[PDB]
Amino acid sequence: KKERHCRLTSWIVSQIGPEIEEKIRNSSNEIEQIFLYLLLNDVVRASKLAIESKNGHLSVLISYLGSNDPRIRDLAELQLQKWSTGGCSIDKNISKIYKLLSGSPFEGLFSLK
Amino acid sequence: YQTERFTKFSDTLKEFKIEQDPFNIIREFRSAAGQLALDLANSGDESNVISSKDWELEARFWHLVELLLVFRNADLDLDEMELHPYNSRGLFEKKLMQDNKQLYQIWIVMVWLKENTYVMERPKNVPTSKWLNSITSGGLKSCDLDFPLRENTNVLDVKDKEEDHIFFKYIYELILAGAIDEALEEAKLSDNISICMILCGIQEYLNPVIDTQIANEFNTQQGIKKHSLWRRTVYSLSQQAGLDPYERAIYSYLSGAIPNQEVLQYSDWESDLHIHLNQILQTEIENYLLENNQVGTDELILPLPSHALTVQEVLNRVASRHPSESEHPIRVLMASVILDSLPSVIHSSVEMLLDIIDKPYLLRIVTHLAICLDIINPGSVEEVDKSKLITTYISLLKLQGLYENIPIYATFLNESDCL
Repeated sequence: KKERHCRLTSWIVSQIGPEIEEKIRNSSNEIEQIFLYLLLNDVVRASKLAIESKNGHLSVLISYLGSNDPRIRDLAELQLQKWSTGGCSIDKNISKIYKLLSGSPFEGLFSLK
Repeated sequence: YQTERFTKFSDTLKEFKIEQDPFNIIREFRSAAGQLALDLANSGDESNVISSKDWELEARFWHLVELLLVFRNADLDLDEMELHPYNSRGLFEKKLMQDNKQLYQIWIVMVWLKENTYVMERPKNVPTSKWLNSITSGGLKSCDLDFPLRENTNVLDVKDKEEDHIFFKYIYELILAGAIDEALEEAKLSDNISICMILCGIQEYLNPVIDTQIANEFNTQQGIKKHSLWRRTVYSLSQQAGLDPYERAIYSYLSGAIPNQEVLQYSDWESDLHIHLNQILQTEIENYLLENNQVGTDELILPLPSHALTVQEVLNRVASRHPSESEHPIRVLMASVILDSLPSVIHSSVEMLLDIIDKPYLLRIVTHLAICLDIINPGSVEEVDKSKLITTYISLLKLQGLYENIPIYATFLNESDCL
C-alpha cells in the first residue's frame, strides 16, 4: 500500500508540476509560495523557504506533513476553530497550511474547496 | 540524635551478610543518605544547609552507582536484532542503543542527570489564550508564531513577550528534566499548539506493521520519517534571533546542539554536562544512520557537526568550565564512576592517607563503596586498599564511641583477628 501510494503521488506531482511552478513564478508573497511547494508535495523546500522568509515555527510545523500523526491533526484543527471564532485576523495562507495539517482540507470548516 | 548516621550504613551491611541482590546495599545507602539529606535540611543551623547538600549529593552518587553497575554487571546477554534496509529509522536507533553499550551508558547517565534536575513551579495566572494582548491591541494580521518573524518584532505587545518568556523558560526546564509528557501537556493546555507540535517531532519513525520487532509497544505508526530534515529545521529555527532565548534554547537541545549563551551561562556542572552528553548522543545516532543509508540526501539541508566527543573529553571540558563544582570530592567520584576509573580512584584516595581527612563524608563513602564493589565484583578493589580503608574508618567508629558495630566491618579480612 505504501509503495503504490508513493508512486501514485510522485506521478500526480509529475503532472501538476508545471501548473504549480508557473503559479510560484507569479506569486508576490512568500507564505503563498510555501503553500505551493506543499502543492508539489515538497515538504522540504516549504520548510526551507519558511526558514528563509523567517517563518520558522511554521517551518517546524511543515515537517509533519506526510506523517499522519493524529495528535497534530486534532491540534491543527483546534487552532483553526479558535481562529474561526474571534481570531481577529490570520494570514490567508497560514490558515491554508494549518488546514493541510488538519488532514481534511476540503472535508472541513476552513475549507480549501 | 543525627550522629546515628553510621548505624544506618552499618545496619544495611548487617542485613546483607545475614540473609545467606547485593545491589540492594547501595540502594539502601542511597535512601539512607537521602533520609539524612532531609534531616539536616528541614529545620537547621545555616551551617547545616552545607552538609545537607553534601548528603543530597551523597545520595545522587549512590543512585548513579546503582544504575551503572546494575547495567554493567547484571549484563546477561540477550538476542541480537536483525534489521533490514526496509526497516524504519526508529528500529535502527533501537538497534544502536542495544548493540553499543558504551553509548547506552551515556543514555543511563543522562537519565540520572535528568532525574536530579530542578524545575520551577508551574506558572500561575496563565492567560486564557495566546498573544491575547497583541490581538486585542489590533495589529496581528496573522495569528501564527512566525508572523512577527516575517516582519519586525515590534508587532508583539510587551506583556505577550513577557508571557512567552515565562512559558518557554518553563518548557525548557521541563525538557531538561526529562518531563516531555508534561511539556506536551503544558503546550496543549496553554494554547501553544504549534510549539506542542514542534515537541512531537522528537520521535524517530516506527511502523508496528513494518518494524515487526516492536509490534508489541505500538499499535499504530508514529514518529516522523524525514527526521534529518526536522532536525536541521529545528536547529535553523534555533539560530534565528528575535525569538525568546529559552525558545532558542529548547530548539538547540532538540537539535543536539548547545544552547545560546544567555541561557547556557546559568547551567551548572550537571546541566552543562547533560547538554554535552545530549550532543554526543544526537551526533552518534545520526552518524549510525548515515553509515546504514537510512538518511536521504535531500534532508541534509544544513551542516551539523559530525564529530562526537568522548565522555572523557566532555567531562574534561565541562570540568574546566566549572572547576569549583568539578573539584567537589563526591562529584569526582561521580565522574570516576561514569568513566569506570573507580577502583582507580579508590586506591588513589587511599594514598591520600599516607585533605581527605578534612571532609567527613569522604572516608566513609569510599570505604562502603569499596565494600559494595568487592561484594558485587569479587576482586574489584585491591585487598590491601580494603584493609587500609576499613582500618581507618574503624578507628573513627572508635573515636565516635560506636564499638558496638565494628564486627560487621571486620567480615573482610583475617586481619580481623587483630581486634
